[PDB]
Amino acid sequence: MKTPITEAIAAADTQGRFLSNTELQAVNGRFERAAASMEAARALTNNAQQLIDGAANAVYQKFPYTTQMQGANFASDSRGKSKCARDIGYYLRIITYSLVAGGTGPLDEYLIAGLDEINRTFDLSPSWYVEALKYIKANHGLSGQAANEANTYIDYAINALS
Amino acid sequence: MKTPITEAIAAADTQGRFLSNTELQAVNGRFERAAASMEAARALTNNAQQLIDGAANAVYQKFPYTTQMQGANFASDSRGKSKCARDIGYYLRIITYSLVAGGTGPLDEYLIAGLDEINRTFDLSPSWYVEALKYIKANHGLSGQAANEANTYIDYAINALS
Amino acid sequence: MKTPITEAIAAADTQGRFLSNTELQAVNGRFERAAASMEAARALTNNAQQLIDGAANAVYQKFPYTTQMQGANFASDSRGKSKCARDIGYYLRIITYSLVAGGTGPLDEYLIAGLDEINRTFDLSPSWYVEALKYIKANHGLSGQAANEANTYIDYAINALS
Amino acid sequence: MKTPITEAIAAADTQGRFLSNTELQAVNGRFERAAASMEAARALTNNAQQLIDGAANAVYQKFPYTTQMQGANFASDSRGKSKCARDIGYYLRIITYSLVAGGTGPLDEYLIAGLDEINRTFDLSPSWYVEALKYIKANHGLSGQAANEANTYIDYAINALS
Amino acid sequence: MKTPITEAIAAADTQGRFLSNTELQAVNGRFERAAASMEAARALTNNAQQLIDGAANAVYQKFPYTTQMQGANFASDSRGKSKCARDIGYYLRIITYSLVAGGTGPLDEYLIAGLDEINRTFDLSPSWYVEALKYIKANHGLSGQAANEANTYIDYAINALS
Amino acid sequence: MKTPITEAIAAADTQGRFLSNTELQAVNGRFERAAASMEAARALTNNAQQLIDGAANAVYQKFPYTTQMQGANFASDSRGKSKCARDIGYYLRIITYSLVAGGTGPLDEYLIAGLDEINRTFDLSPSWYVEALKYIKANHGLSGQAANEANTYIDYAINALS
Amino acid sequence: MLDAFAKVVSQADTKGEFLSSAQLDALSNVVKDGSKRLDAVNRMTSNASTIVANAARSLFEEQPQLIQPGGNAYTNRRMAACLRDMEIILRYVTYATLAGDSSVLDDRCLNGLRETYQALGVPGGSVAAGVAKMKDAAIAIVNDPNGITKGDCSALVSEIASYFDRAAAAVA
Amino acid sequence: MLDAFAKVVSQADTKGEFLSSAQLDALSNVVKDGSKRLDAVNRMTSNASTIVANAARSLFEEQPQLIQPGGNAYTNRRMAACLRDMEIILRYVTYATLAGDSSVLDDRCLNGLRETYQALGVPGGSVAAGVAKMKDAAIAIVNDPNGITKGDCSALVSEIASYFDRAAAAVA
Amino acid sequence: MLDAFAKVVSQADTKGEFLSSAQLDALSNVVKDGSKRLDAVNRMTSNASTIVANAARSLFEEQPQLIQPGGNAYTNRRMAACLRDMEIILRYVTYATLAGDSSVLDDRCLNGLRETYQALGVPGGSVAAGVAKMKDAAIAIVNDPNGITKGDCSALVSEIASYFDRAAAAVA
Amino acid sequence: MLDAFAKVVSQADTKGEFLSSAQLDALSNVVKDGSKRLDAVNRMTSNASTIVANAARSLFEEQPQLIQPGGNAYTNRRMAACLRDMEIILRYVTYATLAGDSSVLDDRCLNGLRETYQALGVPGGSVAAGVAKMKDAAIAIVNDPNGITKGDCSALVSEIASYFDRAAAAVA
Amino acid sequence: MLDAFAKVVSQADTKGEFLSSAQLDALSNVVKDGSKRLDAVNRMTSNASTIVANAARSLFEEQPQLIQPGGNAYTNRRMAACLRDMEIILRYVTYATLAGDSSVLDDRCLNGLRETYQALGVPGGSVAAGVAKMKDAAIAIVNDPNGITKGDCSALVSEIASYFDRAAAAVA
Amino acid sequence: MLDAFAKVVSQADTKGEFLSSAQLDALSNVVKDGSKRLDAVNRMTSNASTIVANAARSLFEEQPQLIQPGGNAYTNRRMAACLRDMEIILRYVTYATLAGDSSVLDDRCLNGLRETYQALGVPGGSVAAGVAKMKDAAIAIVNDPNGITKGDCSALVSEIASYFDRAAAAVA
Ligand SMILES: *[C@@H](C)[C@H]1/C(=C/c2[nH]c(/C=C3N=C(/C=C4\NC(=O)C(CC)=C4C)C(C)=C\3CCC(=O)O)c(CCC(=O)O)c2C)NC(=O)[C@@H]1C
Ligand code: NA
Repeated sequence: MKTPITEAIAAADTQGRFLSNTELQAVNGRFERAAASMEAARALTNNAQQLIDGAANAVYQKFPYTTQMQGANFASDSRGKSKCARDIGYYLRIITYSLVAGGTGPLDEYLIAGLDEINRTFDLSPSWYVEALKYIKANHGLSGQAANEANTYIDYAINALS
Repeated sequence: MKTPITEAIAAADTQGRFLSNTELQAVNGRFERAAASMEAARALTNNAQQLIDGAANAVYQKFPYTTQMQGANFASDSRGKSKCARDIGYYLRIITYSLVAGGTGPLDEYLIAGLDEINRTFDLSPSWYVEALKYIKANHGLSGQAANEANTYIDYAINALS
Repeated sequence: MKTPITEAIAAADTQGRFLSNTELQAVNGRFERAAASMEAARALTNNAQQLIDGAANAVYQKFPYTTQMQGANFASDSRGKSKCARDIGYYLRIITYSLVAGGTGPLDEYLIAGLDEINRTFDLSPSWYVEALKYIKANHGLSGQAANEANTYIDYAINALS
Repeated sequence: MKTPITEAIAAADTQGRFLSNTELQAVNGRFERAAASMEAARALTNNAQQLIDGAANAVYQKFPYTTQMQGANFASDSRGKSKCARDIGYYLRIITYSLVAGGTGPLDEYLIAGLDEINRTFDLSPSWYVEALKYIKANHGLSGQAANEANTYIDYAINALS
Repeated sequence: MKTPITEAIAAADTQGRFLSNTELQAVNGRFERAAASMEAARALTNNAQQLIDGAANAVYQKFPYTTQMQGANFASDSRGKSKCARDIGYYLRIITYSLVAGGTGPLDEYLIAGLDEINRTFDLSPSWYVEALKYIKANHGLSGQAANEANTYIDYAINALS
Repeated sequence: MKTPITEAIAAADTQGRFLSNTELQAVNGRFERAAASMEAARALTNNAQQLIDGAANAVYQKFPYTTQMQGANFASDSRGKSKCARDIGYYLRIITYSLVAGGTGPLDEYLIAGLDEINRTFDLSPSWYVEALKYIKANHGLSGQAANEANTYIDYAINALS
Repeated sequence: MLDAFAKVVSQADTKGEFLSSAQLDALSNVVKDGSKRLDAVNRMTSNASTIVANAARSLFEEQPQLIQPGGNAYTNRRMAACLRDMEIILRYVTYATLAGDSSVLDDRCLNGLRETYQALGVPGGSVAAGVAKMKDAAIAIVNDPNGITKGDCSALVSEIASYFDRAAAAVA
Repeated sequence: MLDAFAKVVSQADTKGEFLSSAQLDALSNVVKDGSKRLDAVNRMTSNASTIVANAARSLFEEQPQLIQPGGNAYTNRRMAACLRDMEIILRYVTYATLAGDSSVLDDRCLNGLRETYQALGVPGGSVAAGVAKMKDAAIAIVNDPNGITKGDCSALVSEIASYFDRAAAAVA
Repeated sequence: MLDAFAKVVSQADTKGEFLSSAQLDALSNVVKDGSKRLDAVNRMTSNASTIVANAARSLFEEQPQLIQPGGNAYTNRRMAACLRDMEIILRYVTYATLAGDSSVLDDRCLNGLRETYQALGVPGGSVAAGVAKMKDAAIAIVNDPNGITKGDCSALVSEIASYFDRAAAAVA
Repeated sequence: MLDAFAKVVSQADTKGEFLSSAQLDALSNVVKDGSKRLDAVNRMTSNASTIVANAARSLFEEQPQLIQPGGNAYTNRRMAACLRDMEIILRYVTYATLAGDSSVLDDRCLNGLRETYQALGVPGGSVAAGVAKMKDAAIAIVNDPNGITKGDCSALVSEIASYFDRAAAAVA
Repeated sequence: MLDAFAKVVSQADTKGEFLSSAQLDALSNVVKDGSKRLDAVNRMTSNASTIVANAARSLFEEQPQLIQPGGNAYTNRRMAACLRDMEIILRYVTYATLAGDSSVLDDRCLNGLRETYQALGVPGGSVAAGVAKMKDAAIAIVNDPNGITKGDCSALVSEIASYFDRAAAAVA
Repeated sequence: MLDAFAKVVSQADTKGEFLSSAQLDALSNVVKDGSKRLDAVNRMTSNASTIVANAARSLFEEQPQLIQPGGNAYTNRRMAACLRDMEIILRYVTYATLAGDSSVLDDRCLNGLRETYQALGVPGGSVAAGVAKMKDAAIAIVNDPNGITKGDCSALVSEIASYFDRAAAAVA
């Protein structure tokens, strides 16, 4: 898995060399940012259920046809509502993984790789998840660099969907 | 030239992507370490001439034949003593470049690349320069993380000679 | 541009050889199929405006929100309905190009290459164009092998959107 | 084995794609041509022994030294005459294979690959076999596109020998 | 042009190194063999016309059909006899080049490269030239290592034709 | 192992050829030189212990610090003197191997490959071994081409240390 | 690879024999039925996206452990690979249908697939269940009598089903 | 490539001199302002998709001949290439912003770009117009006082605007 | 490359227009004359070896400086390359004949050939003479009424001669 | 590979679970003790040449059969390869030390090494003896109280020792 | 690979010893007999085509099943591969003859050949019979007293025969 | 590349002529004088390191601007490239000396070297000065009467000097 530490190791290993002072400074950079990252991860985790429910309702509010139209890809029944809240929880959970890992590794590996193909295949609109992520950004209640960290990874997810 | 910033940019450019939060954290790691690096570079620069003169005398004392044997590679005459002091100043100056740059880029590009060929071709013993570098380490008068930064790059040069 | 003829030559040219009876039979197979292809091309061309306007209207009833929601990607104003009708006309026109050419070359080069990126970037849903293509399939009025030729290229475009 | 159908499959497989309408048209072109191809294959098979003996006699007339000169490569004895009638039967048999397959695959794989090396190594003159093939072209008794098919693969064999 | 010297240089250059004692010994081997090669080249040159006329006659006696059959590839007329004596002269002349150069470089570059294609295209039999070469071998009148040198290059040309 | 013979075979094997006359002359060149090479190898072998002791002493007297300074890389004790005499014996022994084999193969494979890394790692000065080699050159007492052969491989080792 | 014609040719060459009248007759019958064969390939190709997607969706509905966290098809990268395998098998089945011979499917797709799945931990029995779902959908599409000249495609349908069964048997 | 630190180091090595106290002071000030620089890069990176999309939409609104049939940005392949070019230029501008030096933008992006566009037929003047639209949006995002510690970023913003202006001028 | 169909479609896409009824009529006429075209390609291909060899023999008979020692076609390696060039040009002429368009011959064969010949010292004027000889032999083979349904191939023959003439002019 | 953070995250994703407050506390502690970790990596790295050279010298002192003619480390090529192996193992131990996880050392260095040495005839037991000498030297350097803030590095030293012991066990 | 000299050198190095006077004498004998060795290599090389062709012709006359339809040497591609194998073995035998040591023939030709033939279905017993035929013909060519200085090459011929027998035994 | 023998042969083949008796006599003289040529190559090769190092040391003595900071030969990477260039030219001069023809020097070393130096900013006049210093040292080493059979190498020394002068002229 890609993290600031394993990326530094992979770079040194590619060049067949010991870790450089540049890479040790890079890892301390992660160490220095970790306080803000962990604050964001704790808060997103503690309010995960309320954040997931609110994000799902925000999507339905913005795109009411998703609770209207018949179809396997929509949330007009109990099955589709469970699928949607499950998906949004996946986004939130993996964002906290990225905050804790110190990089987008978990997002890239667990969610973004193949994301385009999955949404195309199952007729899932990227705009739905963008709206859900925008809601999480607006309601995580963080400030300072904790909010910066949270918003950086949320924006990364939104970019992956745009 | 390799620096923590250009290494981050080069990594993103090889992958054809925008800079990652991992790479921004890496650059802040350099920014946080810079105060120790700059303190080391200041003390080494301010005492450069004394450090060069003392290091040369330390080599001449450890290896007395270098001041007696005939040959272009030794410092038995004024020409050879000038070459030696020049060389030692090169090491100190480029070490301060690395401290300022935040990595071994200057050492690697200006001195270490081709070092083994030059020492072999001109019959210069690496042990001579190891002794000079050991002198600088014991006489830079630095403490704490400023000493750590200076000794990291001095040890890096010593490893390149070993 | 890829056609059955240019594809046959390309295969022979890669092998550095003269055209074989395999490629001549391939080109004659195009020749035999052309009557059905030409008949479909004419009927889609002569009925284009009504097919285009019917397909756009088909999307609007299936997805009413496309004529109600605010946003550059929707058709709630004259600008967006001109965009949509233009898009559907692009699909129809290039389908007739493919029918005439004997393969998907025109569809592949002019429309499908980069299609996923354009729909993601401009937030256009592929299901919109699928529904439009389904209308054209159900309303071109063709029969026999002319309907086969038309439906094959319509289904090819629907596959590229799925 | 290369045939019009396997070549279409190989082309689609190379691009990792489903078969295209261009390739389906190419295969139907092979299907349409098969009537002439198979009529030629049947006529060549039904008259094989007469064509083989007549062709061998045509070579012996055109190049009388082949029945006079001594050596393993000539047909001055029963062993050499048997080798010659064998080879000519090989050519005829594999031409009917190519007709049945709808392409030069059988000729290419069973006979032409290594042909130059064998004729050089065993001191066999290509002109002998060209004459045998010219006799076959003149006496297969076909007309129309069946004669066209037969002559196309006979000419291909002559080209391989020239 | 490959010679024993240029091949030695090419091996050193390929390895980016100065010439080795192995290459110097290889060149002296050429120098030690040169006396035999020059004796052979002198004798073949001095009797060139007689050798060429006798070799051409040897081919006509071995394959008398070459003076009877009609066709551009045979020698039934003055044009064909001129062509054939020209060709045999080329073989003898380039064999002397190979003797002087100390390797098959001249034969390889001036004659053998493309030989198979030329004899196939113009319907010339390699057996004709093998017979001519066998005559030269039996009639050059050399002894000792001078005969070895000439025979070595004649056999090399015969192998290229076999 | 690289020798003039295995080099010739390797060249022919790279091009999938039989051995050429160039290669056979190369190998005879080695045979002709072998008399000088074997006479040099015998003399060096017969006086090996005297040359090794005299070479060690020659180094100790040119670089007196090597018998006085403390350190595992110096010959100030019996351990270091034994290591040095052992090394010089390795040089002389492998030089006779090269003379016997007719090329630098034994020196390249047994000694020179990795030489720079070993001298750097264990802090051994190449100038020490150059001096020992210069003693051997000055005291082997050979004349004529036998001396030329010995001096060639001694100079080869000297260049590898320079 | 071989098609139906190259298979007979290669067999005859091994015996050094001209094709018999029976073999020429059989191969002419392949040609006579060629248009039906092209419809079958065109119809499966034209519906490939829905054949794969519907079979995958049903597979996951029946086998939820595949898409639970930690399941073999969990994460989008693994889901994309699984959908890709479904499409790959469908692709090579349509190749074999065009060729009238399973060699291309066996040689370029099924050979080694079991060992690949074993090393990765892919549940091949679940792939086989997905393949069977693709089979039934493809057959129903091929045998749809709307928009086609009515006739007998029973032998073709049996042949196509046999290719799907070969794929299932290679991984089950 | 160069950053602000490497540029000073390289100039000093050419002269064989140690860095002066004023040069070390200037580089310490670069470090002091580094947090603001990291925000500028993060904010531009985090909004890259909308910066590119909105600039491109406005460019096509103002220059409709680019997207008419036969136009340079017509067909989805050429539209995707055009959008990619916008994103590429924005990408290297954020690189130069992190480095505090234009070298990476000049060397790896702009050098030879005009000749590439001229050989292709890409209207470089229209690219420049889109780059400037990207500048105004990116700067607005960097300058946003919402959700950031209030301070002076005017020198940083003038620098970033200069990289955009450099990019536009290299193709205009 | 382009064929007659691709030519029309590409120009219509540039104008953003459907094909007109008259353009569709002309393309249907291209198909109708397709059997004649296949015969021309088949007949030139089936006689490629004699077309090349006889033209080359005649060229060297008329220009003996080519084959005398020091001539450009002297040595078997250069003679082989010369024959290969003749076969290459004939090959691309048959390509253009099948396509009904000279683009493949212009783009893949003729473009830059004069420069290449100039640098090597190949006498392009002599190549053009060989090409014209190949043209005469190929036209006679194509236009031979023995063994073919009688009809008018004069337009196709003029087209084929133009491709040969185009090749000769590019190196003359 | 994994670091300490990726290990926890990967295991949690397999169960589909958010990290608990206790897991978050534990990873915060890893960050808190990170400065000590960086010193350990830097001290081993800064002394790599002497750690390798002294351990190898001691190894050959205790096992002279390795360096006598016919021995595995005889000739300078085999000596250099032996020294390289020493350095490779130390390098991957410093990687594992930075990561706080042995996975990079197992995956990219130790797995298959015994079989590689068996095929070559390298005495794995002697490699293990050299590895243990590097361990003792590296640990003494890491634990050296001079020139560093006094503290407790016992858990770190125990971790690093386990990495060296892991390498030795993989070849002994 | 080794020659006669490298063999003695490599064994001496393994023991760390100078070559003895007896070993130097024996290697001087190899050099003294080198002219005869070069003759053997030149004679075998100069007759390679007929050695291969005659041995192959005799093999197929003795084993007609090899060249019947379906036989391993049937078709021209397999016949050429068979002839190539004959030539490769002869080639490597001449290599070993020049070297005075079988190592090049074992390492680069014979090692793994039996298993290669096993996997392909090449009948190695027939290859071995072909090799013996090449041996008899090559020996008679080397032994031919015409056109060479009379002397004793019995040891050389026995060495050469041993290389042929080695090649045959590796595949029989 | 050519040697003395290939140059005459190539000229003869262009004329289609057998070598004359005077041409064979001249090449025989080249062979007779070949031992001196081998001595010259061996002597230059055996002293290559000191020829290069002494010429470079003298060059930097006389042109100290080359090794000042900012000079072309400053830093160890550029110094090593400079020493490499010296060795390369010496290497190719020894090549030309063995071949008795300058073609290998012109074709593989000197052609395009001035343009390379111009693009890089390498002072070609200083390279020429270094080459001249190598010439004098090499010529004196070749002409050393000690330890060699006394004779006349003046023509060979003039030839070697011309190769050095050729190299210097190509960059000066
Ligand atoms: C056990 C290994 C020894 C030990 C370690 C130790 N260090 C600290 C404090 C610090 N170590 C660093 C080192 C770095 N920070 C970076 O970013 C980098 C990469 C460029 C390095 C190499 C720093 C900055 C500190 C903090 C400042 C300081 O010098 O104190 C401690 C105390 C902190 C803690 O307990 O975690 C310790 C214990 N101390 C010993 O006694 C062992 C010998
Ligand atoms: Na994008």
